Amino acid sequence: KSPAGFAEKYIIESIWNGRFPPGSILPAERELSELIGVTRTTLREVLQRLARDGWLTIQHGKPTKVNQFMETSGLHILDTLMTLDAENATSIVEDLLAARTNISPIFMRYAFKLNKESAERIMINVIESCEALVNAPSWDAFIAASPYAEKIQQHVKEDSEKDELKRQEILIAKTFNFYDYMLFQRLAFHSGNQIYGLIFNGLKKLYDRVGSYYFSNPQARELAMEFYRQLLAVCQSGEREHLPQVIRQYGIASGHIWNQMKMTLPSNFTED
Amino acid sequence: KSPAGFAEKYIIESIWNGRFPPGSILPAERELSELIGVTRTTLREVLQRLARDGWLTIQHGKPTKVNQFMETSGLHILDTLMTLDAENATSIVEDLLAARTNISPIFMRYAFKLNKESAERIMINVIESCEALVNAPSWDAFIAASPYAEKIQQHVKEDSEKDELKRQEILIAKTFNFYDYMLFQRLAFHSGNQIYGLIFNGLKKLYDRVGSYYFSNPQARELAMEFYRQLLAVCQSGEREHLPQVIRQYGIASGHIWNQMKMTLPSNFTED
DNA sequence: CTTAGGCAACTGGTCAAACCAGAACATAAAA
DNA sequence: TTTTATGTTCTGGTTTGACCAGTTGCCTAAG
Repeated sequence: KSPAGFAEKYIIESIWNGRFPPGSILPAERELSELIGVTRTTLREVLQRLARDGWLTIQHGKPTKVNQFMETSGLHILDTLMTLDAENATSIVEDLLAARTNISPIFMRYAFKLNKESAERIMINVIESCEALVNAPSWDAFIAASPYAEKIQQHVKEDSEKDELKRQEILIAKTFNFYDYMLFQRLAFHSGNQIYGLIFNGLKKLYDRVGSYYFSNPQARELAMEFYRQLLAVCQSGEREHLPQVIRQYGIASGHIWNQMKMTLPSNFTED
Repeated sequence: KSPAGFAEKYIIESIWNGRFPPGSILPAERELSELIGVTRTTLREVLQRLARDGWLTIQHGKPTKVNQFMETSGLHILDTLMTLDAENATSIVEDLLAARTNISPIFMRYAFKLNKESAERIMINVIESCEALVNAPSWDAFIAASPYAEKIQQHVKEDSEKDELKRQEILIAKTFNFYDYMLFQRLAFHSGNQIYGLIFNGLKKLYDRVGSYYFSNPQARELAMEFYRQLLAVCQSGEREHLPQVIRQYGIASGHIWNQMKMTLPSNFTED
């Protein structure tokens, strides 16, 4: 393990399980330095990071106070909570799915009127790039499929000669998730209101973690593409009356798919 | 000024104006230590903070790369953005008001269904605590008016002495804004969906920044209170039928109030 | 020639021991 | 009694310079 990383995981977990409870005071830096096993400097960088995340309140002369997170932290903790409160990973995702289903008719609305075929262009881009499905397993010769530092996978949970067919399935899940997130976020910025885009930016780690498993099911990918083409039809037609109906039918359908995939969660699902 | 602070504002401002442009590479840590005037360690703490905010991408061996913010950062940058290009601080606020007017019918509906009782009680708490108006201006001998650390103003102003009654005006603005934020955020958490609460937690600095001036107007404060009571009437009544009417009449009304008050902006407005 | 070693010259990360500065509280002297 | 100093010692902030560790690429030595 690495010093700073272990320090951060130690402090965060100690706050979660109740060793550094919210509302108390984090012990002096000099003491955590010998309590954890890291030098003071490194521990201070960790502390600055965590405080910037909203776990702590720091100001010199006064003792470091352990914040009441969920009241100080932002949309980012939802990912961390998944690996801290795995028992309730069930609920978190369905919040993520609910929120997106609730606010999507809001920003897509405006997006379809203000920047109509910036919307249509990125949507078409997504749909046609989502032909990783009607192709043989290495489609990474199209696209100008160079900028994919986001989809990278070192699978080495292995024993046999199937690390090259499992890996490509996970790669497919990851790519479809890549384009899904691209769709929702880029459409969320073209609403003329930044906040809807910043929301997706905040939830991105959770979004990708959920998508990389949800899109390991072809049954979901085909509904996703159908959803995309329906949205495209809406934006092109220009009548937005049908938009909410589209979004909540997709919501309930993908909802049932998730209810099926909820039972058998990978056990690399809730981790860092 | 203090080292870490000047290093951070220097870096963020340099990224903003184009000296460390998005897409470029941040100079080596050893080079900025001598370009800025801070020791390397401190500069590293600053870098860790900024990277956690999403301004940079760090990994050792490779050069620190300056992220394309607005694609990496979250809801927090809107506040900094207010103080980086004040010229369009005009637009930013109108986003903060728009989003809130859009998503308020979303969570307030669910909050009025799941936790009707906690909703109305925290609302009642807010409304009755908002009797700082019908009282002589230093009213924090009520409430158990002790937990008041957000609630601080030694701005020092002055030429001499009517400078205990504008303080009290700004303090009235600050406390009313405090309760406004309490209402929206706490109602956003009692919806059963954490994300709506995390959104407000993320925007808290911008919300406080705008509110501390918007609520220096008594006419804005009582429209706010009548709004609170209308919402209370909705939650108590149990039919959510034009909760949305209530919310957007308040939206447009507060809209016009904001539209006259934008003209004369205090100009400690866009600063940290 | 080409190619597979391995050597530097980058980069960020960790480490050490002092010291600087704000905040607090006990306590002494003044009110 | 209460209250204004006042200073020791709590806390976090900054300094220094040295070393440790991945990354990349140049440049040998082997194919």
